This record gives sequence, structure tokens and C-alpha cells, in this order.
Amino acid sequence: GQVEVFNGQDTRDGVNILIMGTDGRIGQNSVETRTDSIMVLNVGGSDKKMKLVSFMRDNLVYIDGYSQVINGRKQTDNKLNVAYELGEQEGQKGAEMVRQVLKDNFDLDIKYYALVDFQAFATAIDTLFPDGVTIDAQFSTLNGRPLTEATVGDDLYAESPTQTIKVGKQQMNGSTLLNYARFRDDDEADYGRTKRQQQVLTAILEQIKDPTKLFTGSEALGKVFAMTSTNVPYTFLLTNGLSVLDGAKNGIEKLTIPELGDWVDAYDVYGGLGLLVDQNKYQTKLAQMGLRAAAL
Amino acid sequence: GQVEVFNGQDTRDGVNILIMGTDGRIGQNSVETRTDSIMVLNVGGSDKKMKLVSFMRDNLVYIDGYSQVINGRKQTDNKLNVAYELGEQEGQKGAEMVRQVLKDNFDLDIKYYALVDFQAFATAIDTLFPDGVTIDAQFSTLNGRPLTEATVGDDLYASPTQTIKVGKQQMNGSTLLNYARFRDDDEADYGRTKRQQQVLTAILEQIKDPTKLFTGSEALGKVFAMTSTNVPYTFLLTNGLSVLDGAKNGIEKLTIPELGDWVDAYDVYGGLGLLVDQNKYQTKLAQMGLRAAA
Amino acid sequence: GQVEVFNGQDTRDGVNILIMGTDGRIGQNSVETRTDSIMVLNVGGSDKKMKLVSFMRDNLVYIDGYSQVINGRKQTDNKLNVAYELGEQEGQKGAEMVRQVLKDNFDLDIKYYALVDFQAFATAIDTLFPDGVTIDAQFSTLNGRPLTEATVGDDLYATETESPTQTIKVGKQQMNGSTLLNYARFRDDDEADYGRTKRQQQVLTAILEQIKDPTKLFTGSEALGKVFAMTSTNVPYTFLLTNGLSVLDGAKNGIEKLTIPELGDWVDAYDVYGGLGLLVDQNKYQTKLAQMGLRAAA
Repeated sequence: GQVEVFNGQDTRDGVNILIMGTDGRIGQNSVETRTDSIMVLNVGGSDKKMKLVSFMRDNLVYIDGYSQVINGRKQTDNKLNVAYELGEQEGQKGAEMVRQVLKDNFDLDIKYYALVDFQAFATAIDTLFPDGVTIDAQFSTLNGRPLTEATVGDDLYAESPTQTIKVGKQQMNGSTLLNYARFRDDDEADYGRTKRQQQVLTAILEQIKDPTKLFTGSEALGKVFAMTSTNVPYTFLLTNGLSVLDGAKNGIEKLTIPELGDWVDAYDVYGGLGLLVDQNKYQTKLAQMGLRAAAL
Repeated sequence: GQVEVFNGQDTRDGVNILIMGTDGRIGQNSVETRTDSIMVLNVGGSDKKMKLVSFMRDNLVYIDGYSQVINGRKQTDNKLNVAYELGEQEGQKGAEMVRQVLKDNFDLDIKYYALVDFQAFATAIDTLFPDGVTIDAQFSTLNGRPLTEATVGDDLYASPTQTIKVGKQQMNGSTLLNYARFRDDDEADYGRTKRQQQVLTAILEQIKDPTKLFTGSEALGKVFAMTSTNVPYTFLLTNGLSVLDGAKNGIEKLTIPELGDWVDAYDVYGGLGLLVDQNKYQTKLAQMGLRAAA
Repeated sequence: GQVEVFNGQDTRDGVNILIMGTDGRIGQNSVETRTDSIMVLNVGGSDKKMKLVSFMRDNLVYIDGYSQVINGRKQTDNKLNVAYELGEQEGQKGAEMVRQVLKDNFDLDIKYYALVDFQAFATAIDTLFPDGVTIDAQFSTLNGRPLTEATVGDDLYATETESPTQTIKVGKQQMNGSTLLNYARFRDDDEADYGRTKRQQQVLTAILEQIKDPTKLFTGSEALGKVFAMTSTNVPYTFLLTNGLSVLDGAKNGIEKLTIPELGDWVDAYDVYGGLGLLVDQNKYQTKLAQMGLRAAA
């Protein structure tokens, strides 16, 4: 929610930005919110390519202060999506808590954050995109069978409607696009959701028209800002903005951590089921992608 | 517990025998009993060498009927030492339950079992070895510091304790059991497995005059009385001296998993166990000749 | 191991610091003796050079209480790396026992100690050096043949039934903690342990030289803290604040190095356990140590 502490750190190549979707509505935030999306976007690296990494919410992670230590062994015994909630409960430390965790588990240094709730997102998209966003809607299988449409809970309308998205290229308004990003009810589960979220983010950046005019000054862009929580400096947007919007047209190198299937099921300390992952291996991949650029 | 169901299967090379120590006293409710050791001993293999594998008790394992299945993924969500208890509770299926588990998780085929409680073991050893068993007592570190002696709970008189100094000595049954039970060093249960292996090896090596099997010894009989086993007596008569001689050639040993070679994880009861790479250990078992699948 | 007794003594020129690498590997299945390196570093001496002396681990030494006495002749009948283990067995007296021995055999007075285990070292280096340490890897011959690479046991990933290895090519490269440790531990060439001492000295020197911003170091760094946590040392923090940059600069000026004994300068002989050690002319080396300014004594 709106105010967030952040002790951003610099990375050796580019700038890492933590990006999170929360489930609240414009004006509630904090202890009534959950994380639906956790991404790190690297911009301005030497290779001139943007990188986007989704962390699956069920990632089991060591949360300092809250996780056990058996012998000397730190336990990855909490789900990652918990870290935000623990921080909102501590007091405006949700983004910060995610940052500390990603640092401790994946050795990522992250400089800035941006947070959106669902309602903001939907409104924001209607504001920016009067003809909606072009998306090529795609789903995985269900028990091996290909899907050609998906039923999603239409959560922005409370007393419990749903919505059906057919596969293929179409225009999506904010509500649709949010719903599309939230869908997880196929063989790929949260992993496939990460790919849709990545797809949506990419699409937004690619389809912004008149990119300069935003910065010069736009009431639309302002309305959006009002509905967002971010510590990204405005001069950073002025100096790096068009490069990001253009770099998005060239396409973004994407990764989900962990990759599909590349995990073992295990219980968190609360008796929930999470993903135990080989963090070292993913630290090496992050280095290879230029998000921490270490060791070799 | 005394009576045990067993649907033994043959292996390609030698014969695999499940060997378990239990914590009961000579004649007890086995439903009230715990496994203190889980081993598989391979005898009569082509290379003329015995193989001995300890499974750490905290191994997380899939127990059919009791373990979860998530999106068609079988979960190794129970500790191995639980499998015995589940079997004793079902009714005389403790050894059998361990067998089905070892088969399902490690693809081992096991033909026979032998089970001993602590009290039996100690008495057995006093009976067989009047001057005790020679053991070179050795412990790991404790917080990095060398141990030159270990304090062991003397549970057969429980609760007093006993101190075993490091080095070659004679051990009576109670000592030897205590030595095999000790786990209070940096190696914890893993180091215990190695002492258990050491003790078993020592016993086989130090049996004098194995012709008492033949002549019929009341000592050997006393031992049998205190043991639960489905090993056929003619199998002992035909393969006994080979096993005792195979001990002179030395025993290839393994603990599964190996020290450190695991990740901590919760069982379904909220206990903490060892999540292991079972495939890799299936390969090692094959390489040792317990599974002989290439 | 962490807590250690030490009855440090002062020297007439500079300050002598005992530095030891220990093998932590819980393995037990992964240890013969747990001292992998024994060094004395002299800082703040008059000649304005740092001195580093390696003692080869197989040095045969008189260990009071444990060594024989024949016709009133004290016997150098134990290896030096034993003295640590005898101290750890006595109760957190490992560093102290090495101190007493170095005093009794080489008449060195040593004020402080620092001890690191292998795992700590590797982690410590990863923590401090995210791009690794630059090392110019160099090996001796093997049976007369030049090596252009070495196969080194990767002992941090060793079990009782496995033994993975790594190949280090000769020449300038970046080494992470595991590599660097492996490089320091390699002894499988014509120079054996002697050549290992030189690689250990090389690594230590490299570390000191390649620390950036010492200014920020002793004055608030969570990295340095993590390192401290993994180290056992009785060096006072104000001593680091007053003499730290001098040591890091003294390293840039280059370090006078000695291995005791020097290559070939020994006779092979059995310890009381039937192991093979180095019988050395301790007197001669006492004079050399005096000449280097580590004992500057009569």
C-alpha cells in the first residue's frame, strides 16, 4: 500500500526494480492486502537488453527473524508471498521485506520498487488505453487437453461473477486484462500465471503511444501515478523511460524462478505446501542474465 | 515384535536381509516399540564380499496408503522409522512395511528380515562373547572439538550413564549396545549408523568356532529365542561359513543418505526429516550390487 | 574452533600473529589432521616490511609432555600439526599449544592468533570478493613434466564414498572461495607441501592486496562482520583500527616470505607414530628468524 520504506541497493549491471501486484482496491492497503505477483525488472544493463524475472509466490525462502535455524542451517520454511504481509504488519515494510528476502535467498540487489493493487491496475489501463490492450490470450493444457478458453473469477465485481476469456489476439480492457493475468487454473498453475503477468507487462510497455508526451505532462499518467506506490525518481524516468519503452518492443528476456517442474514440494512452518528450490543454481542463472553478475 | 508377516523377494546378486534393532525389552508390546537401526545386508553375492547399507531413520519416504499424492506426485512425507510403527499397529506388519517402503523408495528387493530388541542384543552378546567384543571406540567431533570419551545413557538400567573412552577395548553387551546407540556428536545419527555397522561387522568377524550352528549350542538357541527372523535354518547351514568368511574379505559399507547429502523438510506430522535424492542412491545401491540394475 | 585460550607474548620488533587454516569438514571421513596451514605474520617491525613465515605441517617438533626424552635429550618426535589436535583435546587450547611449541622449538614469541576453517574461508571470500580474487595460478613439475593445469580435490563437496575434483589452469584468473581454497590446498606436484606453503602465502598476500576501501572496512561493513563471525581470533579491535591500513599497505610494499624448512633443507625421519616428517636444523632457522626481525634475540 501507498507508503513503503525501501533501502534500495545498486547492482553491477543495469538497475533492478522490484514490481508487485497486490490484491487490495484503491484505498485499503497494508494488512488487508496480499501479493499476487512478484517480479524483478533489470533495465540499462551494458548488453542493452531488458530482463524480467518472476518469482513464484510459493517459493520457500529464509525470512530472517521469522524462519527457523536448525544447527547452523537456515531453513527456507516460509512462502515468499508471506514476506510482504509480514512487512505490512511491521508497518509500511512490505516492499522492503520482499527486498531483504530476495537479497538473502537469491543475492539480488534491488534499487527501486513499484506496487499496484488490482483496482488501480484496471482503472489505470482504462485511462491509458481507451481501446484496451492487444493481447494474444494463451493457456496451457488441463490434464493434457488443450484449452481454448478460461473461466476467471471477476473479482472486481462483488456477489461473485466470473468471466470467460477465449484464446487468441484480442483487445482487453483493464478488468479483462487483470483477470487474464490472474488466471492459474490449468496444468501450469502459478508458473503459467507468471508467464501471463510477464506478457501483460511487456504488452503495456510496447503499446504505449506518444511516449514523450507522458513525461512532458499528461493528466492520464498523473491519475495512474496517484494509484501507484513507487520510489522510482522522476529524473530516472526522464533519462531511462523511452529506452525502456523501446527496449520492450525488441522484447524482454524472461525467466520464472523456479522453472516449470524444477522444484520439490515441501511444507512451510504453517503446514502449507511450497516449492523447495535450488537457490544456488538460480543465483548462477541470475548472474548469467546480468541481474547480479557475480563469481563466474 | 516376535511374529511378523513378510513377502520377501529375491535380488539378482546375493540375498538382501533387512536387519532392525528395536527399543523394546525381552518380551514387550511391539506396538509400543521403536526402530533404533535400519540396515540391509547382502550376502552370497558373486564377488564373495558382504555389503551393508544403513538407512538413516529420518529419511523422508513415500509410505503407500499413508503418504499424500499431489497432482499425481507421490510425497516422501513420512519418516522411515514410522513405517515399522505403522506396521506393528496394523498387526505384525512392521518388517513388512519397512520392506514395502525400501522397495518403493530405493527399489531394493529383500528376501529375509531379522529383528532384535536392545535387551536381547545385550544378553545375546554376553552369552556368545564371555570376554566381550573387541571394539576400537571412535567418535566424531563435538562443536569441532575432538572427543576422547563419550557419555552414553545406560538405558538398560534406566537413568544412569556410562563413559566410553576412545580406543581398542573389550565391550560387554550393555557397553556395546550403548556404544551403538550413541549419537551425541557432530555426526548425530549418521555417525551412529557407522558405529552400528562397526559393531555388526565386529560380531561377525569375532565369532569363534561357527560349528556350534551344526553341533547345536544352547547359547545360539538362547539367541534365537530373543530374535524375530524368517531366515530358513538350512540357509544358515548352507551359507553360514561363507558369510563369516566373507567378513575376512571386509564389508563394503554405505549410509543413505551420506553425511550432509540431504535437505531438511517437514513430515506430515510437523517433524523434521531428510529429503534425499533417491535416484542417486538407487544408482549407488546398484553399483554396490544390492540392486544390480546395471 | 571458536573459543580458544591464548597466553600471547610480545616480541622485541613488530607483533607476531599466528595464522592457521583448519579443516572443519564435519566429515571426519574428510580429515587426517585438521591443521592445513601454519603461518606467523610479523607486522609493524622496524624495517618497515611485513614478514610471513610458513611452518611446513610435517615439521618434527618437541611437544613438552608428549615427546620423549632420551638420555636427557628432548626429541623432535611429533609432527607440528599434532600440537593443535592435542590442544583441542585438552580443551580449547589448540592455538595455545601451537604457540607453546613454536616458542619451544623456534623461540618465537607470538601475541595474537587468527583461525579460519575451510568452509568459513570460502564463504568469507565470496562475501568480500563478488568477482573473486585475482590469482596467477602456478604449479611445479610433476615427475619433471611441466604442468599447465592441476587436478585438485574439491574437498568442500567430498563425502566418504565420493571425491569430486576441479581442474585449475595455470595463469592469471579470478577465483571464487571454493576455487581459491582448492588452489591453496593443492600439493600434488614435485614441490609437495613446500609448494603448497608458497601458494598459501600467495593467496593470503593476494587477499590483503585486493581489499578495496579499507577505509570503509573497519568502520562499518556487514560483510566484514559476517567474516568475523566465521573466524576465531584474539586480535583487539583497536589494534585493527590503529594498524589495519598499515598492514594492507605493507602488503602492497611486498612481504618478505620464508617457509621453514626451505625446499630440500631437511632430513626425512619417522615420528613416534611411524609417520614421516621433516627433521630440521632449528638453530639455523632461529638465526634466520632473528635476522628477519621475528625474534631479534640472542
